[PDB]
Amino acid sequence: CVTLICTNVTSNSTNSTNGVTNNSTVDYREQLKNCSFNITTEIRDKQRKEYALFYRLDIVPINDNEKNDTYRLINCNVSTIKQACPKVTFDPIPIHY
Amino acid sequence: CVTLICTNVTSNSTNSTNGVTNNSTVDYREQLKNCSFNITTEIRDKQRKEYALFYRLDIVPINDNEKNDTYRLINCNVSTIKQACPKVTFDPIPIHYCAPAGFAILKCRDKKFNGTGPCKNVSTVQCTHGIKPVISTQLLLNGSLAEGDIMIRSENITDNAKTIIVQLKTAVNITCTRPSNNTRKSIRFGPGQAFYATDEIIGDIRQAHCNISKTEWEDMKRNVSDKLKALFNNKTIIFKSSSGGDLEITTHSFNCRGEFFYCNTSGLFNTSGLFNNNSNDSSGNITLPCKIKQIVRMWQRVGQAMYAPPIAGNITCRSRITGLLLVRDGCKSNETNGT
Amino acid sequence: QVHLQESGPGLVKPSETLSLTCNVSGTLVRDNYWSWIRQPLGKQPEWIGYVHDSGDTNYNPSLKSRVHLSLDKSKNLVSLRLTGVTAADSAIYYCATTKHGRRIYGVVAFKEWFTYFYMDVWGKGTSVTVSSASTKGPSVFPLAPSSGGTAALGCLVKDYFPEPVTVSWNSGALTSGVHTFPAVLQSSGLYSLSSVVTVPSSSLGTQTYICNVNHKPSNTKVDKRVEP
Amino acid sequence: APTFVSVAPGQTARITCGEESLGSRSVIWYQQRPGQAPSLIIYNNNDRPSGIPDRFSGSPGSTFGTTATLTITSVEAGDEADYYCHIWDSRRPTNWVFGEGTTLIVLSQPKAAPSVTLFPPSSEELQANKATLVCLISDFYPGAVTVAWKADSSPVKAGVETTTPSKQSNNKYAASSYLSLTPEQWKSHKSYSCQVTHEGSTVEKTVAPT
Ligand SMILES: *[C@@H]1O[C@H](CO)[C@@H](O[C@@H]2O[C@H](CO)[C@@H](O[C@@H]3O[C@H](CO[C@H]4O[C@H](CO[C@H]5O[C@H](CO)[C@@H](O)[C@H](O)[C@@H]5O[C@H]5O[C@H](CO)[C@@H](O)[C@H](O)[C@@H]5O)[C@@H](O)[C@H](O[C@H]5O[C@H](CO)[C@@H](O)[C@H](O)[C@@H]5O[C@H]5O[C@H](CO)[C@@H](O)[C@H](O)[C@@H]5O)[C@@H]4O)[C@@H](O)[C@H](O[C@H]4O[C@H](CO)[C@@H](O)[C@H](O)[C@@H]4O[C@H]4O[C@H](CO)[C@@H](O)[C@H](O)[C@@H]4O[C@H]4O[C@H](CO)[C@@H](O)[C@H](O)[C@@H]4O)[C@@H]3O)[C@H](O)[C@H]2NC(C)=O)[C@H](O)[C@H]1NC(C)=O
Ligand SMILES: *[C@@H]1O[C@H](CO)[C@@H](O[C@@H]2O[C@H](CO)[C@@H](O[C@@H]3O[C@H](CO[C@H]4O[C@H](CO[C@H]5O[C@H](CO)[C@@H](O)[C@H](O)[C@@H]5O)[C@@H](O)[C@H](O[C@H]5O[C@H](CO)[C@@H](O)[C@H](O)[C@@H]5O[C@H]5O[C@H](CO)[C@@H](O)[C@H](O)[C@@H]5O)[C@@H]4O)[C@@H](O)[C@H](O[C@H]4O[C@H](CO)[C@@H](O)[C@H](O)[C@@H]4O[C@H]4O[C@H](CO)[C@@H](O)[C@H](O)[C@@H]4O[C@H]4O[C@H](CO)[C@@H](O)[C@H](O)[C@@H]4O)[C@@H]3O)[C@H](O)[C@H]2NC(C)=O)[C@H](O)[C@H]1NC(C)=O
Ligand SMILES: *[C@@H]1O[C@H](CO)[C@@H](O[C@@H]2O[C@H](CO)[C@@H](O[C@@H]3O[C@H](CO[C@H]4O[C@H](CO[C@H]5O[C@H](CO)[C@@H](O)[C@H](O)[C@@H]5O[C@H]5O[C@H](CO)[C@@H](O)[C@H](O)[C@@H]5O)[C@@H](O)[C@H](O[C@H]5O[C@H](CO)[C@@H](O)[C@H](O)[C@@H]5O[C@H]5O[C@H](CO)[C@@H](O)[C@H](O)[C@@H]5O)[C@@H]4O)[C@@H](O)[C@H](O[C@H]4O[C@H](CO)[C@@H](O)[C@H](O)[C@@H]4O[C@H]4O[C@H](CO)[C@@H](O)[C@H](O)[C@@H]4O)[C@@H]3O)[C@H](O)[C@H]2NC(C)=O)[C@H](O)[C@H]1NC(C)=O
Ligand SMILES: *[C@@H]1O[C@H](CO)[C@@H](O[C@@H]2O[C@H](CO)[C@@H](O[C@@H]3O[C@H](CO[C@H]4O[C@H](CO[C@H]5O[C@H](CO)[C@@H](O)[C@H](O)[C@@H]5O[C@H]5O[C@H](CO)[C@@H](O)[C@H](O)[C@@H]5O)[C@@H](O)[C@H](O[C@H]5O[C@H](CO)[C@@H](O)[C@H](O)[C@@H]5O)[C@@H]4O)[C@@H](O)[C@H](O[C@H]4O[C@H](CO)[C@@H](O)[C@H](O)[C@@H]4O[C@H]4O[C@H](CO)[C@@H](O)[C@H](O)[C@@H]4O)[C@@H]3O)[C@H](O)[C@H]2NC(C)=O)[C@H](O)[C@H]1NC(C)=O
Ligand SMILES: *[C@@H]1O[C@H](CO)[C@@H](O[C@@H]2O[C@H](CO)[C@@H](O[C@@H]3O[C@H](CO[C@H]4O[C@H](CO)[C@@H](O)[C@H](O[C@H]5O[C@H](CO)[C@@H](O)[C@H](O)[C@@H]5O[C@H]5O[C@H](CO)[C@@H](O)[C@H](O)[C@@H]5O)[C@@H]4O)[C@@H](O)[C@H](O[C@H]4O[C@H](CO)[C@@H](O)[C@H](O)[C@@H]4O)[C@@H]3O)[C@H](O)[C@H]2NC(C)=O)[C@H](O)[C@H]1NC(C)=O
Ligand SMILES: *[C@@H]1O[C@H](CO)[C@@H](O[C@@H]2O[C@H](CO)[C@@H](O[C@@H]3O[C@H](CO)[C@@H](O)[C@H](O)[C@@H]3O)[C@H](O)[C@H]2NC(C)=O)[C@H](O)[C@H]1NC(C)=O
Ligand SMILES: *[C@@H]1O[C@H](CO)[C@@H](O)[C@H](O)[C@H]1NC(C)=O
Ligand SMILES: *[C@@H]1O[C@H](CO)[C@@H](O)[C@H](O)[C@H]1NC(C)=O
Ligand SMILES: *[C@@H]1O[C@H](CO)[C@@H](O)[C@H](O)[C@H]1NC(C)=O
Repeated sequence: CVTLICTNVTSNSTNSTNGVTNNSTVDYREQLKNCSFNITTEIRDKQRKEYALFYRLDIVPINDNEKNDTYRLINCNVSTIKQACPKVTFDPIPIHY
Repeated sequence: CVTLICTNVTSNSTNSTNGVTNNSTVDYREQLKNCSFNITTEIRDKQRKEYALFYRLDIVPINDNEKNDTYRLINCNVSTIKQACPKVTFDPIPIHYCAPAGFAILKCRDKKFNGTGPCKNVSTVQCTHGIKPVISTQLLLNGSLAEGDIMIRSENITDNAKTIIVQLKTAVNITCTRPSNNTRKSIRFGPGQAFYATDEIIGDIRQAHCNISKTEWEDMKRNVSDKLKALFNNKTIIFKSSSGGDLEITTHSFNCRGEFFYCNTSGLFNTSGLFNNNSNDSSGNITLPCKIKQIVRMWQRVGQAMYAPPIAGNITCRSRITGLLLVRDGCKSNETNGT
Repeated sequence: QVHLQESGPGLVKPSETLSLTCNVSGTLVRDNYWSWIRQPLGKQPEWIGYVHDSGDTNYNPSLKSRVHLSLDKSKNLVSLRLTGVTAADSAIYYCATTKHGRRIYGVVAFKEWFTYFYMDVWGKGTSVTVSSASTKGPSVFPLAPSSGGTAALGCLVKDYFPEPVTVSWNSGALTSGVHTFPAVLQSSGLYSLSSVVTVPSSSLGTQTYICNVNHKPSNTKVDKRVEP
Repeated sequence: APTFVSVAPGQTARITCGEESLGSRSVIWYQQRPGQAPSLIIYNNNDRPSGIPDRFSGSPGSTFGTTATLTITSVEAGDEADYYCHIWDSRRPTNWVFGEGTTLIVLSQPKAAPSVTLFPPSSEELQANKATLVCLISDFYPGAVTVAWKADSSPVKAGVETTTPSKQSNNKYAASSYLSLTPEQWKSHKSYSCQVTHEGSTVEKTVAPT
């Protein structure tokens, strides 16, 4: 739950007719981002810059003036968040009541 | 638990005689502050400046050189602190203590019971009748009155180190209140974690207080006195305030609608033992100055410190005084006619 | 019919203490709380301070240092003294019986109340000017009414300082038609005013149509007869 | 600051003073007229002294975050005045000056033409080789009137110290203009004239040396 400076990942070759128009917008397009951030290292007093790829849905823009392309995870807004342990599995097993 | 730059809230028109003196100081004056602070926003990397109104009791000065008027909450000094959930309520509900099967509770039905020894009139029950868990000091509130007449009980009265527990026969209404229309504000610090703070004082700066009937209090003071005088060899008994301790002990403590009170019981114990009545004059209410505090730790060490979120708008609750907790000063004195 | 009025100098120069007096009647001076109020030109009234016997007094913080109020018993009148005056202090002053009270909103025991002050009867008003320029005796002249049968006559007051100049007409017997116009400022550094009276053509007399002019600051009493 | 409100004769006017209340206040209202000192109208928000009618209503001290509104029902002509008020609040230190008063007016004057009066230099003043004309104009509404002298059709450039209008007892206003000359200027020109202009409507009077 810190600042994220995100950017889309790779360029494309979208062209063809028509041309006179400029900006497009579509709600149905699954797309990733390339978010960057500083996180604490082994010691509280220091921290380092990491990058991760986040689904646009999972992030939300924040209006900062000191920087551009700034986002945050949707939850820092509302609730705490934990990561599913690697060992555990949510495989639907038949259970008998 | 960060730095607070606090300032008193509104100016006043205090004047008149005399004038030559300069600085005044009084321990009994319930007053709020206007504390300011920086707290973290939704993201760890940023934070914002908020202001809240805190009871002077709940804050404590810290000597910083880089700034002035600096305070901190009393607990950052000692223990962690949580805020009472909005949904939950510490309303004293009558709960019944019940024994397991094969066990049974026995209820003494003697109307003039002493606490110890035989009971001529007993009855078995599986469950205790409704008992409200009231937490108060000096005065026992909302309890059970004595059937026969007012009662004094102690493991041994002679051992001055053991509390006298008085049980009234007829209850004495006490109506306490925080009269100011305090607006409250929610202050969020992420993810959605938020704490309610008092925002503003709509209207006059009013002071918290309690009310007992002077005629109706002085009466039980007498009635209790008469029962006490019977136990200590017809010695004329006299009452006075607490000799020391934590505020909660040297005051009458309780909560109305959730806010925790600390009312000065000095007035209740001046004495006024000789009854003349003064042509039924000089007898209306007897008002006690009350102090109010939010960060609060009961049971001393066991349990954490609690922050009581403010109830918006003025509040007032009426309890019935059903008993008292007293303690005798004991040393050698004038044998005749001392007391 | 309890009434009162004040008496001042009219003009004071800077770095001088302005003394004033509010002569009273109708009731006693002990039996009242007393105030002082000043109101400049086209501005709101400023409360100066208030006073009572038995050593009680309170001033406006703006001039709590400069003002020194007083009180005479036998004479039945009040006093004032304002040191180090400037053009800021120049305003028309007043004095009034300050009727007080108490506003209670909570527990009296805890001093949850405040005391307030109103003033039910006012004086006339002493005009006080503060300038380093000297006084001036108003030059007075007659205005010829000659060209229904009606023709107004009057008196012209000019070259004086400071304002105001009081003006009556023949022992103040006639009041009708008396339009005493407000004075005019001149780059001369002085003022001028003109009082006029409307009178029918049928008025030979011989009536002594005199204007009773008075300019106290210069200590001058001029009297002029109006003729065709 | 804004201090005006227009109300027809017979309707009700509500005038406001001071900042919004914090605590219980004891608002005192005064009324001043030209010349006269300010007079008391209401004390303790809605209590009034001897001589003031019931039409004069006032905001209760009981309200918070509220401006003090003096309400005068069925507005009378002779009630057009300055209303400086004095607020006593529980939560603010004692105020030592009064508040800004919403000046009161009425729609229908109905109308009023000026009383133009023009006088020549007195025989006495001319002996001190000095001269001053006097254009006494008054009883007009609204209190605004342009003034223009003429030497002989030819406009007069300088020597015309005039006044801005001033309120009287009657709601009408009064002003005055003074043209200063010298005998040889005065007696040279055949005539002199004062032209008062009121609501795009010029009136003038004329005077001349013998
Ligand atoms: C001893 O004893 C005594 C006796 O017993 C005691 O006293 C007591 O106490 C109690 C407790 O405290 C109390 O009660 C309480 O009360 C209160 C008040 O009441 C009233 O009111 C209501 C309403 O409310 C509202 O209002 C108010 C004022 O008035 C305020 O203050 C509040 O706050 C609210 O507010 C709201 O609204 C507003 C608008 O107006 C807004 O602004 C805001 O914002 C909000 O929204 C009402 O309802 C009521 O009514 C009642 O009464 C009447 C008469 O009088 C009636 O007619 C009615 O009907 C009713 O009644 C019923 O019931 C009864 C019984 O009771 C019966 O009898 C009848 O018949 C009927 O049926 C009044 O008027 C109130 O408020 C409260 O409530 C609460 O609480 C409870 C518990 O307690 C619960 O249940 C509920 O639900 C609620 O809850 C809440 O709160 C809590 C705390 O407080 C919490 O916990 C929860 O969760 C919730 O919370 C929420 O909310 C809050 C607010 O409220 C917040 O803060 C949070 O955050 C969340 O959000 C109660 O009821 C009583 O009164 C008393 N009494 C006397 C006599 O005083 C004492 O205490 C003792 N002592 C010792 C020491 O112990
Ligand atoms: C715990 O125990 C403690 C201690 O026991 C207790 O503390 C007490 O709390 C109460 C309440 O919080 C508190 O009461 C306050 O008292 C104020 C002062 O009242 C006294 O003075 C007045 C004035 O009388 C003077 O002038 C008279 C005429 O010359 C003269 O004869 C007098 O001698 C005196 O010099 C007086 O009227 C009062 O007496 C009345 O009340 C008695 C109560 O028993 C009653 O027996 C009397 O007979 C008498 O009744 C008449 O008057 C009332 C009004 O007071 C009328 O309603 C009746 O019809 C009778 O005619 C007292 O001697 C009081 O003014 C406070 O209330 C005002 O202030 C608040 C705060 O702003 C307002 O919200 C109120 O609305 C009210 O405001 C009105 O008045 C002010 C002017 O004062 C105006 O500016 C307001 O706008 C409003 O009036 C105008 O507006 C309304 C519309 O809004 C309009 O309709 C009106 O027409 C008017 O134009 C307040 O009540 C007390 O001080 C305090 N301490 C003590 C020791 O008691 C706690 O409460 C207890 N705890 C709990 C939880 O209960
Ligand atoms: C020591 O400390 C002690 C504690 O610390 C102090 O104790 C205090 O003492 C005070 C008196 O000394 C006590 O004050 C008493 O309060 C009651 C309150 O009743 C009112 O509220 C009811 C509910 O609240 C509504 O009203 C409030 C206020 O307006 C609003 O804020 C609420 O929002 C709510 O609003 C509703 O109602 C209004 C209309 O009122 C609507 O517009 C809204 O839309 C809402 O619907 C309410 O139920 C009452 O309504 C009844 O009365 C109205 C007139 O007031 C009437 O118009 C209504 O129709 C209604 O009457 C009908 O309904 C009732 C229902 O029960 C029927 O019984 C009734 O017959 C009708 O059918 C009311 O609005 C107040 O009534 C008391 O007034 C009595 O006492 C005073 C004392 O001075 C007398 O002077 C009065 O005359 C009056 O006497 C009544 O009774 C007589 C018979 O005995 C009768 O003959 C009279 O004609 C009269 O009716 C008190 O003022 C205070 O409660 C108490 N506090 C505590 C905690 O104990 C102690 O003072 C202190 N002492 C010292 C010395 O220091
Ligand atoms: C702390 O502070 C508290 C707050 O101030 C304070 O609480 C209050 O205490 C008082 C007690 O002092 C409470 O009780 C009041 O008592 C009055 C007197 O009661 C007498 O009358 C009773 C009923 O009599 C019926 O039968 C008679 C037989 O002839 C008739 O003549 C009567 O007319 C009446 O008629 C019946 O039948 C009618 C048939 O047609 C029917 O309509 C009618 O409704 C009724 O049913 C008697 O029972 C009683 O006597 C009993 O006790 C004695 C011994 O003590 C025995 O010898 C008797 O045999 C009997 O057992 C009394 O003689 C009441 O007048 C008063 O009336 C209120 O309640 C009635 C309903 O009972 C309502 O109709 C009425 O409007 C009154 O208002 C109530 O309702 C409103 C609206 O809901 C409410 O706002 C208001 O608060 C009140 O509740 C009332 O009962 C009082 O209720 C307490 N108030 C509160 C808020 O708690 C407390 O005492 C303080 N304590 C201390 C220690 O300081
Ligand atoms: C501190 O301690 C003091 C005392 O040390 C306390 O003060 C006392 O408190 C009591 C409380 O009850 C007060 O009692 C009141 O008594 C009056 C008088 O009663 C007469 O009138 C009623 C009618 O109104 C009659 O019915 C009575 O007749 C009988 O029954 C009543 C029932 O109450 C009983 O009190 C009488 O004693 C009497 O019983 C005796 O006589 C009959 C024969 O007539 C006989 O058969 C019986 O066996 C007895 O011998 C009597 O004529 C009473 O009115 C009061 O209220 C009662 O009536 C009302 C209705 O009117 C009811 O609503 C109420 O519930 C009661 O039933 C009281 O009972 C006593 O006066 C008081 N004394 C003083 C000096 O204060 C203080 O209270 C204590 N203070 C504190 C803070 O604790
Ligand atoms: C929590 O904070 C409080 C206040 O900062 C600490 O207790 C306070 O300690 C001071 C002394 O540092 C006490 O003041 C005076 O101490 C001298 C002893 O030199 C004593 O003689 C005086 O009579 C006076 O008490 C002060 O009373 C005391 N309490 C308060 C409420 O201020 C406390 O140490 C902190 N908690 C911990 C665990 O350290
Ligand atoms: C970069 O790509 C992401 C993909 O979802 C998109 O949301 C974002 O708007 C793009 N950047 C700009 C500037 O449009
Ligand atoms: C400001 O008011 C608070 C109210 O409790 C008080 O504690 C504090 O000392 C006051 N400030 C100063 C400088 O005294
Ligand atoms: C007792 O204290 C109360 C405080 O409210 C006071 O009103 C009363 O006069 C006191 N009585 C005596 C005898 O000290």
